[PDB]
Order: sequence, then structure tokens, then C-alpha cells
Amino acid sequence: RQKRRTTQLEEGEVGTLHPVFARVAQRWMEFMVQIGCASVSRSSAHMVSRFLLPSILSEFTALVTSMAGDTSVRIFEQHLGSEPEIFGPCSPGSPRPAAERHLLLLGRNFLQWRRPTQQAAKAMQRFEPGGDGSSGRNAPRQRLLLLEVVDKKLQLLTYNWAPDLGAALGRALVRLVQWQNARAHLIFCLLSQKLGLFHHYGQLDFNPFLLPTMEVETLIRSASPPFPFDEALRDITAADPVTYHGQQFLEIKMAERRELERQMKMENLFVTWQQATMPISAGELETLKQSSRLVHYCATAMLFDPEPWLKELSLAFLQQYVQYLQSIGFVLVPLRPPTTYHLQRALPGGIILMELAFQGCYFCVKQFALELSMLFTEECDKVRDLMHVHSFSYDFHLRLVHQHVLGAH
Amino acid sequence: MRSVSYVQRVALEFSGSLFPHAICLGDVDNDTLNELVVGDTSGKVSVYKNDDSRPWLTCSCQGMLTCVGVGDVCNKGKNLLVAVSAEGWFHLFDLTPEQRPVFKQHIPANTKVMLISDIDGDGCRELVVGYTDRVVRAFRWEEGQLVSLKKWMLEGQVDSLSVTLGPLGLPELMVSQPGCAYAILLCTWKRDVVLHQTNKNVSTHLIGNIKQGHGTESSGSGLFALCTLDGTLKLMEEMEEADKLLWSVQVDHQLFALEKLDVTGNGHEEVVACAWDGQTYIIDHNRTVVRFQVDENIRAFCAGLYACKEGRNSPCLVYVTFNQKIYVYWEVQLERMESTNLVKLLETKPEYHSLLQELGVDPDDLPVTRALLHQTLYHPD
Amino acid sequence: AVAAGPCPLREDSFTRFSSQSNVYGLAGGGELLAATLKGKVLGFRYQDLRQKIRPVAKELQFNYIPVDAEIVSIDTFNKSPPKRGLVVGITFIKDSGDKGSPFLNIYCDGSEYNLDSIAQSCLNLELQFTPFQLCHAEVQVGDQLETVFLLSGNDPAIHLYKENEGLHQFEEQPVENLFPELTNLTSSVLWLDVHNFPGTSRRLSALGCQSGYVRVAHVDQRSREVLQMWSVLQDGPISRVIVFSLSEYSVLVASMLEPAVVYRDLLNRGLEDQLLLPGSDQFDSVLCSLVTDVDLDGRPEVLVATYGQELLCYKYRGPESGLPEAQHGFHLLWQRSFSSPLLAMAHVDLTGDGLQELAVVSLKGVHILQHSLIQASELVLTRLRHQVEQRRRRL
Repeated sequence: RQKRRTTQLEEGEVGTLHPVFARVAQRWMEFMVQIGCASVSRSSAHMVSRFLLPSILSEFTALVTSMAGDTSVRIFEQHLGSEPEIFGPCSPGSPRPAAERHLLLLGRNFLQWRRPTQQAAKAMQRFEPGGDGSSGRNAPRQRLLLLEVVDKKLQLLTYNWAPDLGAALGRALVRLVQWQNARAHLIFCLLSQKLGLFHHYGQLDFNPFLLPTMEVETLIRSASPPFPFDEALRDITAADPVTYHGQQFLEIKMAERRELERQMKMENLFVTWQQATMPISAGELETLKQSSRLVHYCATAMLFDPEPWLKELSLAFLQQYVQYLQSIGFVLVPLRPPTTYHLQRALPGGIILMELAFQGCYFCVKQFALELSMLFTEECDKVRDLMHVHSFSYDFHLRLVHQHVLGAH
Repeated sequence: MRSVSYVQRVALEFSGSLFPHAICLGDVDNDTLNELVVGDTSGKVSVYKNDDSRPWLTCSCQGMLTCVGVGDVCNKGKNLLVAVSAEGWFHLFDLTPEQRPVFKQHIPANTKVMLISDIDGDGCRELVVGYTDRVVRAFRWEEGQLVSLKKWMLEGQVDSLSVTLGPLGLPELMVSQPGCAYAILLCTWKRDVVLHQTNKNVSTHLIGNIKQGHGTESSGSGLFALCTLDGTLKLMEEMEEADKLLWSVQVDHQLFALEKLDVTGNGHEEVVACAWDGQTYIIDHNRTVVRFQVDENIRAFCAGLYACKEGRNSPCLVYVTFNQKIYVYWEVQLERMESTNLVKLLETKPEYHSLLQELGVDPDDLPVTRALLHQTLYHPD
Repeated sequence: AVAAGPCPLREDSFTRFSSQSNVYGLAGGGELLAATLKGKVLGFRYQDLRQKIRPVAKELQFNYIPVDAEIVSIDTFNKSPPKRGLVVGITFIKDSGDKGSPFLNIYCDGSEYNLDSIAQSCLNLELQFTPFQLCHAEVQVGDQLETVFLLSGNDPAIHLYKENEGLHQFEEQPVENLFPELTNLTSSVLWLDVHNFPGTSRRLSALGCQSGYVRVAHVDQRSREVLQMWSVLQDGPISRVIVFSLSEYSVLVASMLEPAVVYRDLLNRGLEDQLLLPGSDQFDSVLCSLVTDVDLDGRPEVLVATYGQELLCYKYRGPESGLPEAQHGFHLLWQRSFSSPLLAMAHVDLTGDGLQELAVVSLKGVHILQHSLIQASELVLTRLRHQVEQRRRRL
């Protein structure tokens, strides 16, 4: 029947604002501080740039819900831009560049407004609550907040609120505004960087949070208070404006913390083996291989085959080949500090890695390489010709058959 | 001489290591649209379709892969996806309406390169495989099973195989030879290797069967290109008596690939060469050079037609990066290949000359012509 | 937010830069000059050869610049028509241990137009503030037109450096003497345009600052009297402002956090008629801009280069084809793409034919884009044939 219209209207859900809150409760309501009463409040917000309005409003709504479980915060910005009483509700939500908006936040307690007769929210309330319960001598007493917004100007107005609550609210609002201003300063520094003007602006010369100890990541990643930054985006061509630019910078920076590790590891395990040392970690093998190109390979089939004894013979063949390789200059690389063998031979031009393993009824040899480069490649294909993975199998089989001749099973 | 900088591309996820000859592009589902095929060392073959970064589908093989190919080797008239491992294993796949093979047939191991063509001109296609041991083996699929054919032995290493319309109008098989040389296999079964030499053991890659006209692809060849690792490119025509050198170019990079691709769309094919550091070159048949630098290091390279957007095949470039990413540039077409402004492109047209003769003018000054052009271009009233 | 038509621009060449530049790096000349931050300056041009052309990018050296000096801005112009020659101004910063030491070098030499001779003629002048942008203007003093330098400073003030034939050198002079509208500044001025009027003593002056304050002034020159003034406070730094005649005069303001806009009918409606360019804010930050005729239709269009590597081009409809509600506004003509953030543009006939090439300086280097010759070959012929036919019909 009549359930939505009594809440769409008379509750600020739809329609327009009452003329009472349009202009009446900003005059002689503010003057309560001039005469001197029990509703004093103030603000001094001087936001730099207007694009912080939505984040600030959202945070302020969060705070209102935080220290008030009865308020009913509802933005009533005039969404017409004509002149009079244009206050139309903007559901949990700019048009023109130069346009300067005009917003009017409100807070109210519908439950207390239903029938004010008892203690609304004692110890977190008007500090003038209550009132005589006798009929006709009833209790006129409630609470409200009427923060007003101009282009860059906020004015906090409370009425009938706990003095500690009001002071905390004002201090928190000022601190949050300063937080947002610091974030805007960082964004402006980034923008001035983007054009290629580095030592023209900067987050060094310029507010509790403007000290030369600012935590850039905390400011960028948070919308609320709790390498040289001056040359961050220089020669870098890597792929709410604050969130946009800040996260872009964050990824640009992380692309070096996640990169220089690889260069450090490669330099480390090149200089270590240049002139094996320790059991290099198993995970490092993936980096060493994926950072190197598969240059050459060779293969042979173990003819002494159709088994555990076959596995032992294959292992003996592998160890004989390992000994042969070690007679050339290649050392062994220990692995698995939590059957496949790995060797190496560092060179002035780079490193050379060999992997030996048996596949089915075959024996595998692969040569990797990792670096002017002509000299390296000249010697890089100087191990291929000395692989001799055929004469070795020949001799191994002949030695095995001779040994079986000089023996039995 | 002039460089360029292509922009549009698509990146695909591919983790693993692979040989330089383990990547190809061609139609496998017989939809008249090419797809990307990559065979890894781990023993998996991934086919990418359209533009998704995730692989379209994957098939599992046995052993480590070294050669991949797409074509109608069975001579049944339908395209098949064949793979050749390093342990002498041949696998075959068909997916035109996971993905286990359908035909395994062992062969000699040490497989390095691979080619599919009707070399004999018999109307059937003969798979040809080179080996790292300087051994070339020809095969044929006969009903079915694979059978061997004539085998050739060489001294220098084998890098590539090419089929070229010979002087007698018959297909000819040639193979690159280190020292900037090349050998031809006679395949007289329906010396057996004849070598021609144009530092000492520089690796040489080679490509053949380069078009010269629009539509002259059913029977057209006569051009082939050599590239040396020490940065030396050559294009030359074989013809009857002695092969004629078309052009030779000296660069200062480590060339490791060689391809053919038509970009201007005029029918001719352009030589597309790569390098280890990523400095790609594109040269037409007149020594016109177009460079393209990719600020990376390249593992594998590929070129040809690909179907990325709008379901239409377009010329493409494919790079494999050290950062487990495959880059596909699919907007590489060029309006031309030289640099001409307007005073010489329009000079060719004779109607322009006649029409400028009507308007009481005869181009001799040049500032007058420039003024006329500016008035006709920016002042239409 | 949807393009209408394809990009008719074909890229010809691309020269790689070792080190990046800034929005003030692009200069003029039919040659071109572009300088990197690390002091390497290059001259771009084209050389004809038989039946083709070839780009040439030749490095240049200037005498008195420290090897450790970092260049901030660069500009140049040609001498006054009574005089002859070209003048090149370069503002760099010495690294005095841990502080900035700003400076200004002016090069001006038969060899008045010889760039090689002008390479070593500099004068070393301190700045006492970090400079922002070196530009120049032409003013009517007495009955003679004279070209003078302009340079925004760290202190919110514009400092003029006028030439003197008596000393044959440039000396700083008060800016209030010649430019009443360029006084009493609060924030540093990123960009400043002085649009002279054709043949009169009036002109417009437009400027935008870091805070978003944009001031436009209709200024006389014979009487040195400001006629009117308008000012608007926007959000974000003002990346670019250009004064252009749409067909009456209008202005274009390109911010960095809001869609770029154009204000129409300045002399008749002040700054109350605003048209926003739709969808020009989805591609990061608009770093540059340029206004000219890229459609070859005799009417100008608006080019917007973004940080997100975009080169949007917008076209104005016109009341001549006025369509009620969707009136003569702006709409996205077409849209290109790049691989590096875009910094500066120039519209110069480098080839030497009469067609104007577009030079774009981005993070990694310079792209020389041309119009699609095939498109720019049949269209000229059709126009010429129609001209001949109408001449015959009118003969």
C-alpha cells in the first residue's frame, strides 16, 4: 500500500530536500556558536584540487558509521546545477572541468526520531539527552550533523553530540584531509615527472605527513591515515586518479625488485664458477636453464640391453662418461639441497652447461650456453666435436663383452 | 636504409625451452586459417588459435621434440600435424572435426631439420629429414606405413632443406653447407650430391622457392637466399648454367634465421632475416632495406600468414622471448618499401602531366608546383 | 567513444633515442631540432636522391655546455624581417655539487642562417630560478615588429630577454613594460601562448599554471592597454593551451586529469561556452596537443597525444551541417596507437613537396608520419580535374 513513498520521501531516499535543511539549518544554527550554546563545531578543510571529494566523503561516511551506530549519512548534492533547492539524493555514487559543485552531507537517527522520549544513546549522545517524561512536558532533544561542502571548503557542524566525540571527529577530519593532501602532492610530483621535468617539482621540498620521512607506499596504497623517488619514472617505458597513477608507479617499481634478483644470481654464479663450490639450489637450475639457449645435443642407444642390473650397467656407463668429461676440464655441479647429472665449464665469454640423462633405451647429451660473442661461439662449438658419444659406446660395449668373457654369471 | 617501428601485437604464454626449428605456423584443422604450433623439449605440442594467450589445445608426444610440420604428407589431400622427436620417433595427429597420436613409427634418431615436398614431381609428397651427422634421408608414405628411399651423405653440417624449381622445370632439393656453400641432392631413384661454394666453418642458413609474381605459386621459383652467422646475406638465381647473384648485403649481427614473407601485397616475397639480439631485417628483390629493432633477446623466430583478428589471414612476425612470452606482430603490412613524397609518385602518372598541361602550366620551376599543390590540398575553396 | 574512419597516416622512418626528452625538447627550423635530457641534440632532415628521399639525423655540438650539464628546455626562431638570421636558446642546469645552477645560452651568428656557424656563438647567463619553458613572441614597438624571448621561472614570473644591437647581446628587461597581462602570477606557468592578430595592434594571450588557473587576456599593442580579461580555475596542471580560429576566436585547454575542452566565442561570450572532447580521458594523461587540418578539408582538427600511447584526432562538425540536438560539436575522427608515451608534435614539410609531415617525439625516439600517399594521389587528381572542368564550363 503506502510503504515506499513514506520512505522515498520523509526519509531522504528520493524526491528533494526539505526547505528546512536547504537554507534554514545553516543560519541561526551556525549562529548558535555566535551566541554560545551546546552545539559548537567547526572545520578548516582546504583541499588542494577537487578530485578528492568522493574518497573523502566515503571515508567520512565510514567514520560516521564507526563512532555512531545510529546515524543515517546521506549525501544530498544538488544534482541539477540551476540554483534553488536542487538537492536530489545521489544513491551510493565531475561533469564539467571548471564546474564547482555544492554538496550537503547529513546525518540522522531515524529510530530516535521515531519518538524521542528516553535516553537516545547515553554516554555517546547529546550530552543534553533525556527530558521530562510527563505528557505535554515531553522531551525535545535529538542530534544531527550538517557538514557543508563548497568547491574546496568543508565546514563541520554538529549539534547535541558528546564533546569528546565532536573533538575526535574534528581532529580526525583534519588529519584525513591532510592525508589526502599529501597523496595529492605525491600525485602532482608524479605528473611533473611524466612530462620530463624532474628537478622542477618533487616530494622533497614541501601538515603532519609532509615531513621528509613520508612512507610513499603506505600513502599510495591507503585512502585513510593509520631508488630516488625524484627520478623514478626516468627512461622507463613500462606498461580516482590517485589510485591509477599510484598503482602504475608501484608496478613500475616492483618490475625492478622482481628483476635485479635474476641479474644478481647470474653474476654471482658466474663469478663463483669462473675461478662446484656449493650445492647450488634445485630452483636455481630452472633459472640457469631458462636463461640459456639449447645450442646442441647428441644421443646414442645402449646396445648392451634387451632391469635393475641393466640400470646398474647404465649407471656405470654414465659414471664412465662423467669421468671422461672430467678428464677434459668440466667439473660436476652438485644439486638437490632440499638419475640426472649436470656438469659445467666456465669460460671468459660465458658459461657452458651439459646435462646427461637416459631416455627409455637411449642416452641423452644436451649442451646449453650463456654468454666478441664470435670467440665464445667459436669455443662453444668446440665441445660438440669432442663429444664422441659413439666411439665411447663402442669401447664400453667391447670392454663389457671382454669382461664377461673373463667371468661368468 | 629506413627503419620502422611496428606497434600492434599479441602476447602468448609459453614456458619451456625449444630448438630453433621447433616452431611453425599453418592450418591444422583445415579451416583455411593458419594456427601457431610449438613443440617443446618437454614433449608437448601446443597449438594456439585466434588471439587467446592460453593455448587453444595441446597434444602429448613421447621423447623430446626437435622437428614439427603441418601438411598433407599422406597425399590424401588433407592436412596433418606431424612431429619428429630426437630419439627417431615419428608422431602423427589429426584434429579436423590430450590429443593422443594416431600413428607412431620409429626412424633413425639424431633428427635436426625436416621438409615436406613433392621433390620427385611424382604427384606424391616425400618427407625429407636431415641429421646432425651430415646425413639426409628421404622417405615416402605408402599404403599404411612409411618406407625409406635414397640416402645422401655430406661433409659439412646440415642446416636447412629447400625445394626449388630447377632449370629443367623439375623440383630440386638443396641443403646449406658451412662456409657459405650449398649442395644439391639428385635423388635419382625414379656422385649423388653436388656441392657449390660461392670464413671457414661459419654456419649458413638457406631458403628457396621465393615467388616473383601474383599467383605464380603453383609453378614458380628460381630464387634462393643464403645467410651467414657473421652477418652476410645473399639472394641469387640458379637458372641453367651458373647461378647468378642478385644481391649481397653485409651487416654486423649474428643472423640465425631466414624466412620469406609478402608485406607490400604486390605478389613478390621479401627476405625476412633475424638475429640473436633481435635486429630484424626485411629486404625486397632490389636491395631495399627495412629494419626493425626489438629491445629483447630472441630464442626462436617465425614468419608467414597467421589468423589473429577478424578471422582473416594476414602477414605476421613471431618472436620467442627469454621471458616465457611469444610475441605476434600482426599489422606489418607496408604501403611501399622506398621513400617518395608526392612530387615523384605523381610524376609517374601521365594524366597528371596532361591535366597540368591544360592548366597553362609546364613543371619547370618547382616552387610554382609546390604552391599549386598546397592550394589544391589545404585550400579547397 | 568510437572512431569514425581509419588512420590515413603511414609511418616513414623512426630514429632511436639513447636518452629520453621532455615536453619542451622539440624545436623548429626546413630542418628540425630535438634535444635529449643528457645534452645530445640532433638535427632531423631529408635528403633527395634520384627518385627517392632519405631521412638524415645528424648529431650537433654546442660549445659551452658542461658534460655533466642537464638540459631543461630549448627553442629557436628566425630574426625579425628587417633583420636576418636565426637565434637558438637553450636552458640547462649545471649540477653544483648538490644544487641546481640554472643557465641560459643564446646562439646567433652570410652565416646568419648557417646552423654550423651558430653552433658556437653562445652567451652564458645565470637564471637564479629553475626555468620551465623558453618561448618567443613578436611585438609591435613603434612601427616595427621585433621578436623577443620569454621564459617562465621558478618564482611565478615571466622574464623577458630582449636583444640589443648596441651591445649585440640579449639583456633581461621587465616584462611589465611590454606585457601588462603577464604579471602577478601565483603558480609556475607550464605553457603560454601569445596569439598575434593579423595586421592589427590587438592580440590574445593565454596561459595556464600548475594549479589549474588559466588566464586569457585581449591585449592591445599600440596603447599597451589590456582590454578585457577572463580567468578560470580548473583541476590538475594545464598541459597545453592553444588559441585558434574555429572557422570569431576560440581556445583549447588540455589538462592532465580532466577531458580536454574548447571555449568558443571568446570576444563575444567570454569563457562561458565550453565544448568537451568526448572520451579523451580514457587513455591516461594528455601530455601534448596540436591544432591543424589533418583531414585536408580546409578546416582544422584537434590532435591529442596521451601518456597511454594514443594519438586521438577529433573533428568539428560545423553549423553548415548543423543537426539539431547533435549540433555542431566535436566527435572522434580517428585514433592511432604507439609503443611509447607521446611527448611532442610538429607539423612541418620536411620532405619538400608541400605536403606537411607530422613529427612525433616520444620516449624512445622520433616518428616521421606522412599522409597515405595513395589517398593523397587520387584526391589531388580528382580536385584538379574538377577544377579544369569548371574552368571550361565557366569559360
